[PDB]
Amino acid sequence: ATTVSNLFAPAADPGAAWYLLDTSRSLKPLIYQERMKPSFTSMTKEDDEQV
Amino acid sequence: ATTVSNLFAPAADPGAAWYLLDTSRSLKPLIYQERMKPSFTSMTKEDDEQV
Repeated sequence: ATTVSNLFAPAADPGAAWYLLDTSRSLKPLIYQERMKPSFTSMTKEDDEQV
Repeated sequence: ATTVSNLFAPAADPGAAWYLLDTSRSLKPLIYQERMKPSFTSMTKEDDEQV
């Protein structure tokens, strides 16, 4: 950092290394639980609401 | 009745008649619940609480 009125921050990163500069790690991927059941609480058993 | 000593209540029973003291009465056996399915409301909305 130098001068006054600090500017936005670019970044220089290598890509050759198989272990990249950052990493997003997850236990599970996307998972969905659409409750399209007649006994679901909010679709017929609490309201007319599908979730 | 004892003026001073009141330690406990040792109980004596004949337990030999047609009936016994403190007879137990049951309507139906014990039931057990596992609200673990994704369709359960709380385990999808109550910070993923299953009971």
